[PDB]
Amino acid sequence: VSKMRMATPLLMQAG
Amino acid sequence: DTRPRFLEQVKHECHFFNGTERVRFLDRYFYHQEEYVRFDSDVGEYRAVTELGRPDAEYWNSQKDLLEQKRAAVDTYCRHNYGVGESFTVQRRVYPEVTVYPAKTQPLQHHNLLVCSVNGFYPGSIEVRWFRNGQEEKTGVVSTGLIQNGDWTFQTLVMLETVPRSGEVYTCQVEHPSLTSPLTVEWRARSE
Amino acid sequence: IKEEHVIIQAEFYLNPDQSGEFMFDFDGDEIFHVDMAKKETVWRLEEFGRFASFEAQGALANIAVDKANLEIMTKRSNYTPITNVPPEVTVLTNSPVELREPNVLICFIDKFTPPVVNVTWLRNGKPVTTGVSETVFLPREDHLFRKFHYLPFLPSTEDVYDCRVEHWGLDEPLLKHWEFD
Repeated sequence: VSKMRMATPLLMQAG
Repeated sequence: DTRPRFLEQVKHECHFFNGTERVRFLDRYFYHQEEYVRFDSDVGEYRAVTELGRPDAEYWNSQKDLLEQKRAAVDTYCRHNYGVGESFTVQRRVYPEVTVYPAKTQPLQHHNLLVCSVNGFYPGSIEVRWFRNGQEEKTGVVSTGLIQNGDWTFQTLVMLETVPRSGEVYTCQVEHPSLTSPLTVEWRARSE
Repeated sequence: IKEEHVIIQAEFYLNPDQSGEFMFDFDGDEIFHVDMAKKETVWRLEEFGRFASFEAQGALANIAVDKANLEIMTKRSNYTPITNVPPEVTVLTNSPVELREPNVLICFIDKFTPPVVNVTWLRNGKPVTTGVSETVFLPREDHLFRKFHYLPFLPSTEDVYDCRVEHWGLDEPLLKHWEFD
């Protein structure tokens, strides 16, 4: 089987 | 529970044109329903959709490797996942089942609704046509449109307003990517 | 020319409920979601998992980033809460009804937010759970949600059915009725 790839959300800048 | 609620959504979107010849990737960020920042592969960097997204677009765009990775998503993510899923999604074909019945039991010469119920098909694109004695009815057709059942099948109900009379044969004709030729189901006009 | 297909990986995180969701959508149907409690991939149709795999554990790190981003935006927005959008509810059968021949009632819950509902099937006013199933919250292009609930049943002249939906945008529970004829 082949693997579905996951997109990653970016962490926003806090402060 | 009356406590206020706060919702964050992220949608990583892959839009495919002409197979996978042209692909558009969208990295989209939402607060409740309001998109505030996005990456569009057609633009090539993050852009603030609202003013609340300005700090994130500026920060993320400053990270060079991060931007190159998102710019390659059309290949490493979109095209890859299309390839992995193609066999059971893009290529999924399931036959429609077609049932025809009059909506009410009437003697002939009285107005009636002939129902063409089309069920269980995949994909959603379908053409349903009504015919009377081989002539297409372009009037009096009432349709629900496409109904998604949530389980990778669709249904649609297409009704025809008519006055059934002796000798008439009404035909519901269905064209669908699962079919090599139109599927037809007849109702010969009859009392009750 | 118009697009042929769209695949969306949709995620959400909701405070203060602390509810997260991670799913893939193809042309409006759910390919799979990750069970957040059991940390496992749930293919919408079992056959899908004979062609594809997905590492469920990575979805939980995504949701944690989603949670962290939500808390930032909550503060950034000066704690502006969501506006409840009550759902439209429709009940249909998946197949033409034949008396005493098995069928399925579908409760279609559409165009609502936040993604939190209570759904009950009622047969002659009594809750029914035998064989019921349901989807997770599906994304809409307007960024509201859809959801489906299902009830296998044996059509008859003697029973009536309601889908009862509770949602914070409703003043009262919404019942959507179905009976033969």
